[PDB]
Amino acid sequence: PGDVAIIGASCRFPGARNKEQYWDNLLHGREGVTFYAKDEIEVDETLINSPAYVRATGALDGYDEFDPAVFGVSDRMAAAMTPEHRVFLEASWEVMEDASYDPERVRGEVGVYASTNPQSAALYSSPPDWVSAGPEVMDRSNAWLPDTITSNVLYYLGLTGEAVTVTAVCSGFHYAVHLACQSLLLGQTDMAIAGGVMVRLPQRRGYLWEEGRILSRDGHCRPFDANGTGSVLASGVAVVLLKPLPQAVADRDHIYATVKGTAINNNGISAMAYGLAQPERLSACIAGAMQAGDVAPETVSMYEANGFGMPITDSLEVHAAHLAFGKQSGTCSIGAVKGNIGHAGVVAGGSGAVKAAFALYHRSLPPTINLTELNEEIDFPRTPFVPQLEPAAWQPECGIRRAGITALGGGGYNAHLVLEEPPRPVEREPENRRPRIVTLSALDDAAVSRQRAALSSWLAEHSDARLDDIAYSLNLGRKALPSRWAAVISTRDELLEVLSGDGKSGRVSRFGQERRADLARFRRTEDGLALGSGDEMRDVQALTELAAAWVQGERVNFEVLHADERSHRISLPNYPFARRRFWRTDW
Amino acid sequence: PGDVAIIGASCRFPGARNKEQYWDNLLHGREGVTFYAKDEIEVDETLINSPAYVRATGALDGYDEFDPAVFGVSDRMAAAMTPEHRVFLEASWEVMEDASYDPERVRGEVGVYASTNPQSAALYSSPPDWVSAGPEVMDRSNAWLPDTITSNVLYYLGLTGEAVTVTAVCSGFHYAVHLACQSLLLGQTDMAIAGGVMVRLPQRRGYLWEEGRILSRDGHCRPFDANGTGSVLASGVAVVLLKPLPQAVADRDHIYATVKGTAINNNGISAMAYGLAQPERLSACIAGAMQAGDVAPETVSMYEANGFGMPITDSLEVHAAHLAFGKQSGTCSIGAVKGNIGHAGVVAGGSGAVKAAFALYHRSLPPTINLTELNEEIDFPRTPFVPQLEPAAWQPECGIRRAGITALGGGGYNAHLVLEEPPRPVEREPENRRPRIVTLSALDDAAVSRQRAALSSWLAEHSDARLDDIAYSLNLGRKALPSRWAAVISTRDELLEVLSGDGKSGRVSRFGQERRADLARFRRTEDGLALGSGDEMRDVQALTELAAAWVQGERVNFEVLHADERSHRISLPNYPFARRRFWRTDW
Ligand SMILES: [K+]
Ligand SMILES: [K+]
Repeated sequence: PGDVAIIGASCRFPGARNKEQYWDNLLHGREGVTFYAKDEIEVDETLINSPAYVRATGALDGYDEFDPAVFGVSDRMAAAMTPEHRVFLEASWEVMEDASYDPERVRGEVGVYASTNPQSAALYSSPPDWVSAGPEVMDRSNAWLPDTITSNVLYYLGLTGEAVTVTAVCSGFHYAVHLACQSLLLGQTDMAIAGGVMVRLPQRRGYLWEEGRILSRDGHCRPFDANGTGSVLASGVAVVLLKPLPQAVADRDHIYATVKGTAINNNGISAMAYGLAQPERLSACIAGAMQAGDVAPETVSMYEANGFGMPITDSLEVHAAHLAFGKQSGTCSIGAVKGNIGHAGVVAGGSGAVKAAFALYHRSLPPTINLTELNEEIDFPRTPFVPQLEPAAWQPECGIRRAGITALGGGGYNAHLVLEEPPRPVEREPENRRPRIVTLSALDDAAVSRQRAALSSWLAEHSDARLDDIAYSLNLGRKALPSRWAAVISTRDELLEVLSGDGKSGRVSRFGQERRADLARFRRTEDGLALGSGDEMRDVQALTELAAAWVQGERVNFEVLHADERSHRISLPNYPFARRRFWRTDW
Repeated sequence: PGDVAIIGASCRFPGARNKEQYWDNLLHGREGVTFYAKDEIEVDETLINSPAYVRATGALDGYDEFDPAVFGVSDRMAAAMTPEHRVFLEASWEVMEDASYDPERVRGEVGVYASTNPQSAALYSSPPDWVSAGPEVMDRSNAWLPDTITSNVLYYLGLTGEAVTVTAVCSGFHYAVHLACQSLLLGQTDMAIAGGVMVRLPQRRGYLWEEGRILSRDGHCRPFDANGTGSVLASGVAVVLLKPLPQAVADRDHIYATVKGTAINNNGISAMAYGLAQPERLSACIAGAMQAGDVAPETVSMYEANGFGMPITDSLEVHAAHLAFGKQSGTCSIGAVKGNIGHAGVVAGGSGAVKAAFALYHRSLPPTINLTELNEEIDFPRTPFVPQLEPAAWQPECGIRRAGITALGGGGYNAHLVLEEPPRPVEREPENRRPRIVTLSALDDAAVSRQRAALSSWLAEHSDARLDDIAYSLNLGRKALPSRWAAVISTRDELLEVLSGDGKSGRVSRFGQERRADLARFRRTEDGLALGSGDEMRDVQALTELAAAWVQGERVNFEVLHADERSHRISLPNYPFARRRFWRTDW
């Protein structure tokens, strides 16, 4: 094998609070940069009136919001945690939900590899003082140190494995995915959480334009444009769940795309100015990634570029990509997502990787925006690359869909990873009509009601989703939380009816109001309560009593319920986090 | 009836390390602003390449230099003290020396009134933490708090009295002089140290030009000029020693000028933009100061203005002064010293007051520089004021020389003080030719040699200085320090010869090496050793043994040595401070 599957994803970007909102924005060519009036910016009093100050930024909505009760975190600790700690932790929870894996029931080793910006931690609060070694000191250290961005995931999700934090400037996301795959291919872990986080402080802030530098003169990012003047600074987060491809296919996971190869290197002594791609070192990086995945440049029909929007930086990157593709490669779609959202720093490579992964999944090519006058110096007809001006269906003459994503940063950091479309979906056996248990749990009743509203809305969106996959994913892919709700249904239409309204019109809901469940009916197993016979697991009354016992707070062995069928994990709505704002008051 | 004499002065400004250098620069119309290359500024990385950044400032040479051993300060404490603490402490030492008063032997109550910029301390180091009450905590507080800028002077100079620190933005010097004079007129103190200190941090730094604001566009300050765009930021220190006029004449002090009146008020609800003078409030301040000293505007022939260099602010200030002078005032010379050095913040009013005092003392009017096109909007021929374009002798038709100095600041702070030339000198009796004792002491032997070189150089410049004044000032105006030197001479030429070379060619020096002084020859007084008879005080051998006893470290009553003659205190060189560099290393 040596291929790594992306079985779950979670991200937040300017103008997008989730991946579905992110993909919909890329499809319609929307811009997520925010423009402010002078009074809306409450910092930079010395610069706000300068003619060179641009009141534009890529804002991250809810950078200060967190739901500590879901993770078991105290309010004091939530304020002590840097925004990058909270945002990445909340995204790791969501990436596990998107893959339908309950961390409490994960039997293998999970690695957490993430990249973070230490400049953000240094601006949020003063660092820990290690003059004493009390427990409150350890709490303050775990809230501030970049080293514990990955450790806190292992602790607060209940996972066991290894945690590694890397700091790689603007290539952070790729370096995390690169290192995560080494862990998987060497067999040290079974699946891996990999990603990056960037929260710029102060958040609501502009920047200062200087002639010839990477920052834009008008606040617009125009990649590959002749009139491009640079990019905008942005914040975001992107996390993916990684798993070896043969194991992901065997376990009937939900696969967005596969990672064929990754490669990293540094410009070293052959250094450039910031944003300038050195042709020899970057091309060696791109070629090494394709060599690692055994993909030929003829087969890559999408190239997601770094693309600041500077004529000189775009020319050096397209030339470096040209050296790696060769002459005989053919034609390839080129684009830069920074035109949509700006430069997201640590996670800038993640926005491009997430764009490429979803492009392979939906077999669609999103456009590159703010492109009106093509850069004549890049001479695109003499290169394999064609700027994606319009959205288009992805139907390559090659026969296979493969994409390459590049991340450039300061300090000479280079990185490139090559993705392939997921395996073709297998032929499914016809769905058996039988009563099934569906479950929803959160911390309080209001959050469960939001889960019911989100699921009924989701059912309208995805009319081709099978009912046996929904129940398998909800029952085996979500953590059992205190406030619980369940129903016993046989069709998709019955599911929509029980979810509607207050949710109490269902068979299980009326059972819980009348009497408590009789536990002598069930057999206790190592994983919880189970039904006494195989014939019992197809009786509506037996399934109804078991679900009510679960709603009452008992632990149920959901594995033995789905042992007879080979269902698939699917992507369902995430937890509806109640987002209170947390910010430190003492420096 | 309430006149206060300026009997000592000390200052440092851009381009001047002492008051003699400052007056000489004003006389020749020199500019003390410094211009830097981009690489010479090691701060403001984000602004250094902006087209609006002006690499100009009024630097204070040696802002980080200090000689803590002379004050009894430890090296640890010298690094803990803010630069404003050290600069003001060193200037207070110099101002007592300039007036020829030894703080150990001052019999009265001395008040120390100063103004400081608390923003500098907040940038130099983190503030003290009061979680405990140990002596090391108190040392850190005394090193950081602005309240102890004045207290440390009382403690380290050996004075007893009262200390008051005020913070009055750009009117700081005037408010200190105002409060000092109230202390004297109410009899709370016998003499007062008054001044201010301004050390801008970071020191070597430019500024950002913004159109229509107070900062200059080219780095030059052009007061009353039609093409003026503002001023430059400057650092400095200015301290004066104040004493009631009748007492200063009775003690034969050296009087630069006298303070006739002072007045303060605030713009209040009648507020303006920064630097803009409200005519009604500022004129009331100017008129109130002249009313306090019982001086009529017809008698004021010099007006030292605030003078930023902006056409609108210069026009409003000249209008306010016109309202206070009336129509029948006559003619008056107007100038603004900010053209020479820039805006010195807390001590900005000090630069003008010191310029006016030396103008009154030397009977000269220094020019206003950078003035090529007069502001037609002010209409100077229709006002009593005439811009002093060239240096000129001060011979007013009024008959008396009086000056008014105005200080404007942010927050609406206004201040104005009126000075008069010193009293006419009395007729001196011819100098008796007799042997006299002259003394020099410092902290180490190398500093004493610098004192001898400084004293011999001074003798060439001031050939009209009487020897009985020189000995009286050296013997009664300097602190007795461990490394000592003395000589017994009768003429100025004998003084020049013994000071020359290694300084060991005198009878006192040859006496100390051969034999020790026999103290039984002398009589003990409450203030030290004295000679047994009046006839002995004219014997060379008796005076030589007494001087040698002092060099060996004994305490000598110098009051009784000069009791028979009425000598005068004169201005002699200051201590040659060995200036080691001190800066904090931990925030
Ligand atoms: K008043
Ligand atoms: K005796």
